Amino acid sequence: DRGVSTFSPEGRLFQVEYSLEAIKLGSTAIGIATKEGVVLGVEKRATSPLLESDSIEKIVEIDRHIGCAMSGLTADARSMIEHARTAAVTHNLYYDEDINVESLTQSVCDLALRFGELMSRPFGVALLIAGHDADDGYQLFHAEPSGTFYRYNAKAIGSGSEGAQAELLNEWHSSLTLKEAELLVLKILKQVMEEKLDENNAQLSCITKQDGFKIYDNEKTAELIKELKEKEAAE
Amino acid sequence: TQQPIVTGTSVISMKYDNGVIIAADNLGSYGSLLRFNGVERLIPVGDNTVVGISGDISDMQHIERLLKDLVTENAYDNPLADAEEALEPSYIFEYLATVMYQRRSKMNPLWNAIIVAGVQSNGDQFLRYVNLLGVTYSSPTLATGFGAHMANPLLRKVVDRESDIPKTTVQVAEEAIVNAMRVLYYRDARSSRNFSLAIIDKNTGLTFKKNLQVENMKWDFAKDIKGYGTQKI
Amino acid sequence: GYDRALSIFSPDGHIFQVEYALEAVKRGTCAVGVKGKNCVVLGCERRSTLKLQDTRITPSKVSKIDSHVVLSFSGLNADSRILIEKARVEAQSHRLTLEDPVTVEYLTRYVAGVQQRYTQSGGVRPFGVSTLIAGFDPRDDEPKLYQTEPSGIYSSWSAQTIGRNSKTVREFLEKNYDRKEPPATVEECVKLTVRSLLEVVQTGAKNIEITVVKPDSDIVALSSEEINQYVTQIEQEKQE
Amino acid sequence: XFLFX
Amino acid sequence: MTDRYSFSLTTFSPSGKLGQIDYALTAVKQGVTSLGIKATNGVVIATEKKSSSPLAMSETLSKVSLLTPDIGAVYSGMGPDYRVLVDKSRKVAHTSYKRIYGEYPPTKLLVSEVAKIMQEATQSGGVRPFGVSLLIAGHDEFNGFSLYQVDPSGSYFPWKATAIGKGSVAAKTFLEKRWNDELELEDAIHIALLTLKESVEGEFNGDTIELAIIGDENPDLLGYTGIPTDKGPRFRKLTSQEINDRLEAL
Amino acid sequence: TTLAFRFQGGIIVAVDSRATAGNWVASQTVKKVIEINPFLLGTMAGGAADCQFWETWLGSQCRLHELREKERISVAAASKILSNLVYQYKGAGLSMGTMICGYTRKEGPTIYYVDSDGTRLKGDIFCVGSGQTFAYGVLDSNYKWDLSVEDALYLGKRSILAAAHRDAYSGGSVNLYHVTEDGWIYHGNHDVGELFWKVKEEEGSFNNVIG
Amino acid sequence: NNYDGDTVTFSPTGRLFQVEYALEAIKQGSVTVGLRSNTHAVLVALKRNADELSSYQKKIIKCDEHMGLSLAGLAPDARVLSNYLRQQCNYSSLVFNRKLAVERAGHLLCDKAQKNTQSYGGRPYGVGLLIIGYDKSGAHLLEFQPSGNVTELYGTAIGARSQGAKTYLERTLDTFIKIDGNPDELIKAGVEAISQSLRDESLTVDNLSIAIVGKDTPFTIYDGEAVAKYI
Amino acid sequence: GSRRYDSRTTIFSPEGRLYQVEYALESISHAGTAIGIMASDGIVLAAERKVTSTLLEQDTSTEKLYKLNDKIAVAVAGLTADAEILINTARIHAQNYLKTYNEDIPVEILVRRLSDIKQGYTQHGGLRPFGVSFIYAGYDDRYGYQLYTSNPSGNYTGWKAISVGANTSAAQTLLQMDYKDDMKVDDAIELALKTLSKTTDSSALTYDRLEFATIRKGANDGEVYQKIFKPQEIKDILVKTGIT
Amino acid sequence: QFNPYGDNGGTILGIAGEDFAVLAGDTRNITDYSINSRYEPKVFDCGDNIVMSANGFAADGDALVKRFKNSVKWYHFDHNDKKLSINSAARNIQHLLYGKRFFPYYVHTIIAGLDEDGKGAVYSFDPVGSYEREQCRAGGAAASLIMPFLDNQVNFKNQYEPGTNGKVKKPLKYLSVEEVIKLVRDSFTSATERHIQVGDGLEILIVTKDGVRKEFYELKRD
Ligand SMILES: [Mg+2]
Repeated sequence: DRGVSTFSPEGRLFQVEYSLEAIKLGSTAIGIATKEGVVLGVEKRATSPLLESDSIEKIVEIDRHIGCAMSGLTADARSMIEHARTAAVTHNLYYDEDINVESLTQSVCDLALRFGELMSRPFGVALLIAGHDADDGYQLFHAEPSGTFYRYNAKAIGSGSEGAQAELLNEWHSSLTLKEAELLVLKILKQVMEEKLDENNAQLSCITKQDGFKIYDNEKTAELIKELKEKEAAE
Repeated sequence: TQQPIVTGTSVISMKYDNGVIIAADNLGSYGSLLRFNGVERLIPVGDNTVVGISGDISDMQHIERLLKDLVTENAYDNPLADAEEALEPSYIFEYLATVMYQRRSKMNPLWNAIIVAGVQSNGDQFLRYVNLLGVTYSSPTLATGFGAHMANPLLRKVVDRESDIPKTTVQVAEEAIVNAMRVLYYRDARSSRNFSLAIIDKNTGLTFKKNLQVENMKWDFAKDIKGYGTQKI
Repeated sequence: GYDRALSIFSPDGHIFQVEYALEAVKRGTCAVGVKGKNCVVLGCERRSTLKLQDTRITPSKVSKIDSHVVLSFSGLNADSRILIEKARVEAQSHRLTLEDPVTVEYLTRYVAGVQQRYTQSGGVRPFGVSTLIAGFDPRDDEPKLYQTEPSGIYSSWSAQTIGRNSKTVREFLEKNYDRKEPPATVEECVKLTVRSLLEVVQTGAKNIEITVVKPDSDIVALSSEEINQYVTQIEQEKQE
Repeated sequence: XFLFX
Repeated sequence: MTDRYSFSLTTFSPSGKLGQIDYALTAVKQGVTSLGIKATNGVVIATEKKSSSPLAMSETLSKVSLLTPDIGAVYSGMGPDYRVLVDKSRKVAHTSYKRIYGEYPPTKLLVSEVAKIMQEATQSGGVRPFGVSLLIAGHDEFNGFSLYQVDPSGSYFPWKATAIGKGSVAAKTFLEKRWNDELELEDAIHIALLTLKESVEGEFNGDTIELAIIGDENPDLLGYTGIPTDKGPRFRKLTSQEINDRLEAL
Repeated sequence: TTLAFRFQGGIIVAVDSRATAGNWVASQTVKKVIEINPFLLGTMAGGAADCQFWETWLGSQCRLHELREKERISVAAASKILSNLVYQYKGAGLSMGTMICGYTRKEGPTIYYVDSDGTRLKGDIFCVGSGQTFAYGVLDSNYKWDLSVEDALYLGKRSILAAAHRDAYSGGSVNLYHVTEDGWIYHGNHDVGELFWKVKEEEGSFNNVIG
Repeated sequence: NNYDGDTVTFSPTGRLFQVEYALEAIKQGSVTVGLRSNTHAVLVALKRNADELSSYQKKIIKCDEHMGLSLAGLAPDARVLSNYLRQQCNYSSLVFNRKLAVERAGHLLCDKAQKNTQSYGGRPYGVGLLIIGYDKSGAHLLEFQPSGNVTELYGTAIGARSQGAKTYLERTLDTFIKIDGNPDELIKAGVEAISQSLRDESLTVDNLSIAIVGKDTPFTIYDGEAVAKYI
Repeated sequence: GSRRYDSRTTIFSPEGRLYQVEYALESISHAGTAIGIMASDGIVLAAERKVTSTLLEQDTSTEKLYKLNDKIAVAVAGLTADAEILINTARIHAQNYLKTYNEDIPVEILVRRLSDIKQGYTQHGGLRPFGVSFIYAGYDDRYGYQLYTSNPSGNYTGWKAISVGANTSAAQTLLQMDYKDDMKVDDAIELALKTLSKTTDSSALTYDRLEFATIRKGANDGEVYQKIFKPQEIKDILVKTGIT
Repeated sequence: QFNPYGDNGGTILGIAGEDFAVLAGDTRNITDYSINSRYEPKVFDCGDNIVMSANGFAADGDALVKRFKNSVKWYHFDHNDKKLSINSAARNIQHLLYGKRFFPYYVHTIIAGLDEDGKGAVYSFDPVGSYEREQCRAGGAAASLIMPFLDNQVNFKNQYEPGTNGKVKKPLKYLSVEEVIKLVRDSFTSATERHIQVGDGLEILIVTKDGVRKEFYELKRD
């Protein structure tokens, strides 16, 4: 065989590059950042109709001001979420304040490359970390298993990412309202999803300064799906 | 936790206009005031610093080795070891201060009182004290043990405040230090007649004086003293 | 200690040791979970190539984790014992610190966590085991049925099957189980479970095990004669 | 030290 | 740095063979012939002293080793592996028995401890099996005289008589014909010398043959008097002269 | 002096605000109630740092439970987290008298007494601190289960006042809380200086005092 | 080929291929420039974005008030090594009340990188660093490579098409070295240097990243509208 | 480094089998046959010694049948050295339980723990598994007379009659043919020997090539006796059943 | 037996205004009946408009201030040069102090600055990290002499409105920086007269939105 922390002749880490392939196989996750909030949406993708879809948790709360969407080997994300929640709460205990979204992301990314021959392999999951703080306002970050994170105005990860990202490129502007962003996530999810989009096989969430991080009910998401269809038929 | 066996007595120092003076007697006393003189308690580190140590002699010799060790280490991969990147009194003091405090915090202290006397690279006089508890303080005059009680009052007549330092010459400061050493010989049972004095001057460098003796002592009046009150003979 | 990374990524982004663990599950004897309106039933296959067995003492396929939660499995029997022990210890640990028995979701999340940890720890191979965890949360009458697998992913199921020919019995349940109206009674739920196993088993003699879990720590295992009555009823109705 | 109802 | 070899170097092949144990037994087969014969009133163990060079002093290299006053060991295979096993065997007789019960272990139990050390080299990380077979002859109050073979696998078997190494197949056939349950110790020594002459090619005398017995207690070898219960060691290594005396009436 | 008692209208929690270093009055403005979460309260008695640090730590542990279980922690579970923690430190010299008071649907209004000895007690009435005896005397004498919210609030306030007067190591001001199904509600800070004279005038008690 | 499996294996010509592959990660990395006079030392970095919706990867990290670096290659490795430098700068301050010499900073990075090229199981660092600082012997610029080789320079550049900026600084050497007591002019020379490593793309407001340290100037990083002056 | 020489003893095949467990079972299939038969009033353990030599000391020998406590014995099939490591572990576990509860260890508990040790060697540690299959014959006050087997996989199962080692296929068919539930110990003794006599790779089954043991309630009033048969006692039972 | 603690004397005083805060301390360092230094500062600018003093055992006080200054430095590194608010600093210092709960720092700690609404803030700590926000706090040797005076002159305690029969209290109000420095100077001259460990010099650090200013005043040297 070969070492776990080995460099390729091109100068990349084999195990990191291979984990990125695992993330491409994962179900789609989209994030859009605005001045009115940050929206997070995911493709649930139930393997069978008997599987109760509400038990698919691919959008997760880290603190009141920080949400998280995942794509790839989602089991790997459990310990990453545990670490993020501990970091967020621990920082609040030590400094009597909310922790910066960037600082929380940086903390999660410090686990990523703690593997070798520490854990046996890199994580096989990417995270969209969305949040608000007083300093840098509404933020969306993409945390890879490479230990790198980029801030994004909008970002798609998973099977339909390259298609969804090209669509976000055209559609995103700096003056987007929260209602517009919600419909845009739903629009781009319906485009890249295999099965037809409804309130059971897709899930919306947002983080606002006022109400914090909220996962949308199936009833609420259903109305936005109905609103989306009418507006596309209207012209 | 330990008990000091063989100890050195007071170290006295003061600042003058162009530098600092430090002095210490050459005696190692035992528990019941027995002697063992032949002990140098002034450690010159480079040509800009002198470290005066009091308390346990064994711990003093350990600190002496650390300072010798420190100079060697600073020279390693240092082209400017004898110039810009040479050891400073502030560096040497802070190292020692760090060691004294982490030793007291491990409940295994170095049973010493240390005064670091030197001149900095910019010509600023450096005088600072550290002890077995890691307590640190600076003053125009610094002294340990008996010196704090008897030497400081004499030295403070010459330099009571910072503004007096420019007005104080090396001739005046040396006289004050040498007079103070005689008083300690009169009144300290653990003092000795033989002492070492070091001057660090920005203009003239470091001057180290060894095998100095207390002179011009007053004993003549003792002949007139008879009995403890009523004895006339 | 033995440190080797056995579970690692391949160029195509797969973890073969986790995927080969699923193959061990596919080789395992069939296990089915069907949750009704006021009950959950766990059906388990026992291969009939083993005669002269002592059914009294032989390890039972369904294990009580607490008085209110049960765990069935498909895959390596020896591996299952380690997950069952860890789960049973965690169940008593939860009662001791939270002063409340585990929820079915919590016990599942723990077992799935153990299975996950063995997929990115040095010196260990993944568990060759998928589990069905069924029961009722304390002071709750809503039936719970969860599935775990070697990767460490878990999820809730109206009804689910694992092990050999599970795709056949999943096919059956997908058309025979109504979400809008689940099995109303115990009899209805047990019958649908036995029916689903009779698509795969061979004979309905000492080859089918049934365990019925009801609210407030009411778990009972059915005997041969009790199960045999359901087999006799289904076969007579089939001939039409 | 320390404070101590 | 550090021992990164924490994994087994002995594993099962598809045929179910443990390669390294099989290969260890091959090394034993190449080894010089050694044998053991059990009499009614004692046990004899014997081997050839294959001298690497004639300049070498064959007295210094001892192929027959005292483990306890009443237990002796001989080997076939890799000498160095035997030497460290004798050291470990002597120590374990003390640490895991004598320092607990205040008496030397019985033959079967010391054999059991040697077997355990050799089994560990078969399964432990970063080690090969021991490339030796041991013959251990011993006496103890409750089991009397006994002779055991120990193999690289860690397996041990009790023998009336046996041989290991180069000419073991032929040597075992010779012992089957000569051995009976009425043999006196002198008779067993005589048979041992006859058996060993077949497998030895070069010089056959007291300087090329190493032979020890487990027999009667030897008060003269104890080194002290005054304790009636202490009657001395049952293990005695025969001298060069004592062997030559029994080669004349052969 | 801290007390918490259960009645028809929920839980009444009353504390003083004095901190002492021996006979030295260090402060009269200390908050001996930690607000943990909207349905959970913590009272502090004993070492100021020990109570303040570990009850602040308890609030963090309670937040984590709710993030990992999607449900607010129970009063029983919250109290046992703190009691299991102090038991680990038993013999090390921690000094803490504590009452974890909250409402949850499954438990109802619940009070747990927890101390640094490792004692964890569930009860309807507790008084913890140097002045606990003074508070108990007033509370026990006038306690009824069917007290009105307004009367219960006054009794808690009155019981702390009684302790503040007689006990040298209690005083400053009275802090009042009321815990119901909708959560805990602050009923203000009452300076003992002004309160004592008002209570004496209106109630016609404190006849030992001159004035 | 057969000798690139790990960092503990020499090739028959005496090469460490895992180290050479780590060096290759730096060439793929975005260009960063370093240059200094006698009074000031400057870092100029071309930041790289994932796409137009993404932010621009931060290239410059502060280590102390008198020292910091720019990175090219694996950003997480720059974080590990910069965190180590912060601790060594900090140790020097706390224990010796002494600002860590830029030369000693280099020696410590060299020795940390080396250990990761001689031990089985570990891997070499996959990042190159340009360390600037102002200590008791004036302005300094260092080039770190994960082979462990650290070099003191008047100027240099690392990353993709770095050879262009490195050639310019080699020509300009005599000019920019004498830019004493004039920060803006020394930055201008650094910005004109990195401009020689551009293809198709030009320097924009959220693209360019500048840092400076000097005699009466703490290590400060300029980003966004603060670098608009130098476009 | 050392990665090059690692056999990876604890990995799955593409088919989802454990290589080293499968190969260990192949090893055990070449070992001398061991039979356990459970009757209503006792248990029989019979085992065939591996190709005996005429000069092997038969009377003071123990290869196949080992005592774990006063109420539990095992028949071994595989590497004897590996078995002895596990047997000493099992003997200690039994005495730990007796020390803790002042009650003899129930048979299944001892079996489960010994089986759990084997399991460990297949999932972690990077060592070869134990090349051993056991037949556990025991009595406790809960389930009475019990037969179990464990194999290198760490899997264990309960039996009325079972064989391990060589020619199990043939042995299991003969046991399945002649076994019945209301059988006596004396009948089970005859079945065990007749089964070995037909499955043996030897020309004729003799006393010197056999180890035999019974767990009866033959002692006075509600107590269990373990009888490890002597050579002369095997010679007698072999004539009485009419095999010699 | 070796005693790891000592008393270096000195006394400190923190007062919070409307849009400012002062932290004052005497400059005398003592052991037993000896004067170590007549000018040894123990009130420090820690950056981010936070002034700090750890009065008691000087070694423990120097250690804590050193560790907090370092805590501020690493807060900048780890959180994108974010300004450490006085409330966040106060919580951090609790953890520093409680970290040594079973080998405590023998110091009384006061920090001063502005809160996030720009209003004057003073926090005081016990040796093991229990803390409280206050308008007014004296610490160290002469705390018992200064503190009751501040109660009377800052918080107007026991003062009633003339003629109101002691029914209407003297109303609370913010003092000017000029009026506060008067009370600090008089507090320390008073403490110098009646406490042997207080004297030599008074150093006041004043914190406004404009930054940290220093004032020095001589005290009696007996
Ligand atoms: Mg005074």
